[PDB]
Amino acid sequence: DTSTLESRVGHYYQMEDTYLVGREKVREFARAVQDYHPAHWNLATAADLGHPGLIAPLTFTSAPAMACNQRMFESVVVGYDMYLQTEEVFEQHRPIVEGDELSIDIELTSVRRIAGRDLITVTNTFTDTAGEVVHTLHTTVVGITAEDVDPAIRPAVQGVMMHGINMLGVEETNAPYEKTVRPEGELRIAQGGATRTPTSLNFDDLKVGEELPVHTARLSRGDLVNYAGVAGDANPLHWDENIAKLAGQPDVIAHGMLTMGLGAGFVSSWSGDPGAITRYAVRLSQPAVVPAEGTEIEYSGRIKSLDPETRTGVVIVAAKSGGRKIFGLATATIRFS
Amino acid sequence: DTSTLESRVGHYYQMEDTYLVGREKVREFARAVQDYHPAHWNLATAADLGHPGLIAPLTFTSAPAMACNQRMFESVVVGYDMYLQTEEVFEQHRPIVEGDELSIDIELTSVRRIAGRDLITVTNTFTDTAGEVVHTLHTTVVGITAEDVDPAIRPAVQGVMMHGINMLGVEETNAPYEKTVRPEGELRIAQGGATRTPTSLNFDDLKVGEELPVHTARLSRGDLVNYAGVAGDANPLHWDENIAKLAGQPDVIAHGMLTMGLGAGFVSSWSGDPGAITRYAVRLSQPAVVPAEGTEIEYSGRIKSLDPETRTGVVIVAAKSGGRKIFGLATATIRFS
Repeated sequence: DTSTLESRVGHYYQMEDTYLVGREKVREFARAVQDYHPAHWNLATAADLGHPGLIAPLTFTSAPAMACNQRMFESVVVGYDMYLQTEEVFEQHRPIVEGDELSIDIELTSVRRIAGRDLITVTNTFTDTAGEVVHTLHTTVVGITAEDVDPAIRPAVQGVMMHGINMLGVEETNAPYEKTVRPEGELRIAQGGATRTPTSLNFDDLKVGEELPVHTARLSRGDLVNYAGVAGDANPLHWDENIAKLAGQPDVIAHGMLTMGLGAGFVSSWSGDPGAITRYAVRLSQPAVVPAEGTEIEYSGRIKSLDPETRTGVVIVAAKSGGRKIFGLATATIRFS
Repeated sequence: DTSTLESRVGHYYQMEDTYLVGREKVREFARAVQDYHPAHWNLATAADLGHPGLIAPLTFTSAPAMACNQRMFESVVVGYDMYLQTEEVFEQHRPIVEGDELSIDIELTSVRRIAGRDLITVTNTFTDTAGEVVHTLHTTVVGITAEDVDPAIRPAVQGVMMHGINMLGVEETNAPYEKTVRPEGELRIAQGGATRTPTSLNFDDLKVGEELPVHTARLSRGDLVNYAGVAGDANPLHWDENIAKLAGQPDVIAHGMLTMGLGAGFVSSWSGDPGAITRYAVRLSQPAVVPAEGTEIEYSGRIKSLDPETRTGVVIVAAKSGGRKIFGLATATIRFS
């Protein structure tokens, strides 16, 4: 019997179709998170920096993962129709490049009951054509109940939800539920991120406690609408003020993933090499409210630790907006040159 | 002297960067226009249908063209900050396929003063790696003046406009104005669309006057938001109800290009072969209003003419929504089997 969410921990499935990383999509995603690092844009500079093509922004993986995760949240995670992102971890085992063809899987890797609530973590891995895991994504959400929101939210949402169907794996996606687990393991993690020469700041120029310069990002309703289409996030909390209020927010709120992407761009603008960020972990705090006049998010940070053996460091990243703390604890692990 | 819009007719520029057509973007665009023809989705079926990969939906070209056309409408077309799409023509000289790498140019091909108004036509051509024009796009807009709209629209628009910058050709895009024309011609038009074997309906099964079955498309605010990001259209008339009203509309309105894309999918669902539509010409009428509860657009059509020599026909396409006529005269020229 697998009637309970708790009993379904370990549920695993693979997408039948690969995901081909395209050059123009890399640029489009970079644009959507206001990331202008040349490695995401310019072929000649990407080559100068040792890449075989443009590399993806760190949080790019959120877009194909959300598509893959539809069955998990619709059919597998029973008990909830609505979710709130609380935490994300991005592991960049090697930089993803234009022309990568990735096999994506989905695993319900934990369900934890905390303060009457369920914290639900879904893990995706991205495997390349050499059969190596190039990226691991951990998404944690809390389950939201009917009692958390105005009942009027459901007809409102039905009224605005997009209609476009993802025809890929649409049969397997909508099949009846039955439990499946990950086959017996030994996955091979890509080592390229650890062995490549970083194009980041020189390790020896750094000190523990060094502050990153403060960066102000501007965020508008149009940024959110653009991100919704580019990243394939259909949730109207990010563009319908009425529905956002029915959900108990004071106005439209930014995608959690978007504020994380702006944070990754903040880190790579400072460090110099998007490919050198091997881990990025963000706990969210308060949502970033985006009114019709627009808002700002201020990113800041400092070096928490340095390791001279591996010439790596950990940076704490902070984000604040409209009088609110947007990030809780957030860190980036970075390889330096 | 080129101070006047009229004197600038013939203005021409090329994008420095090619545009690489990606497999997943083809799928994403198809999804955005609710087009589920297998040639846009399934690799094995696309092969069965004689294609070397997925082919693009007919109106796919609108997305890269809009990016290219930024300089034309911002810096070249002087006198107007705001435009209304009135007419489009798509010429599919051969079907665009995943992996195509296209060189795009931009030409101000006519400015016509009609009833105190300027009808402004901008033509794009898409040239492949064999130096052949595979697609020609003609976009006609009418110039909209400050007096056509509530003055409050400008601060409102400023408040919501997206920030993400297209770094490609950003220097040439923002350079001072100076007139340039198309070099001395002889362009080579791709003949593949004319010589390939169509996978459409058999010509001999058709009759002049035959009605296409009526199709109801559903359109929601979320469809429009998704299209805005997927197609890179930053205009808030398609997702901000306040700004739409300041623009004199009764509510949010659908992208003209989106209603045209739904029309192309309607035609190819009937004809059987998206690649067989060699020309698609649409004059718009009234905008499709999209309220918070959603709406419908009804597509209909009939065979206008048949040519047994080339085994082609012309179909008239009609579209109506919320009590309004959405299309004026609209036709598709189709090769039959």
